Amino acid sequence: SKPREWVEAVAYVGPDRRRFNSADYKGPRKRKADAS
Ligand SMILES: Nc1nc2c(ncn2[C@@H]2O[C@@H]3COP(=O)(O)O[C@H]4[C@@H](O)[C@H](n5cnc6c(=O)[nH]c(N)nc65)O[C@@H]4COP(=O)(O)O[C@H]3[C@H]2O)c(=O)[nH]1
Ligand SMILES: Nc1nc2c(ncn2[C@@H]2O[C@@H]3COP(=O)(O)O[C@H]4[C@@H](O)[C@H](n5cnc6c(=O)[nH]c(N)nc65)O[C@@H]4COP(=O)(O)O[C@H]3[C@H]2O)c(=O)[nH]1
Repeated sequence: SKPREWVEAVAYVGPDRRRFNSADYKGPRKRKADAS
């Protein structure tokens, strides 16, 4: 009805669309969390 998993951004408001993670990803990266 109302669980955790909540991200609040100015243009996006709602739960995180991320649930998959490929360390063998072949293509352009654009996620802030991909920074060391
Ligand atoms: N198709 C696709 N594009 C990807 C993916 N990962 C990153 N991107 C792209 O990278 C951009 C990073 O925007 P940001 O302002 O640095 O930072 C992001 C981020 O901080 C936040 N944000 C919005 N939606 C999400 C979300 O579902 N998850 C997370 N973790 N942050 C989000 O709002 C900012 C603006 O997001 P956008 O305008 O959507 O812009 C996103 C999006 O176009 C992915 O897996 N698939
Ligand atoms: N490290 C990294 N991996 C990336 C990036 N863009 C795509 N991927 C990978 O490619 C898959 C396909 O993304 P999609 O078809 O754009 O579809 C994405 C996208 O539409 C959405 N999404 C997630 N986070 C964001 C975000 O921050 N912004 C936007 N606009 N969409 C997001 O969630 C969907 C999840 O797709 P999946 O097939 O489960 O998993 C994602 C993810 O494993 C990226 O910038 N960095």
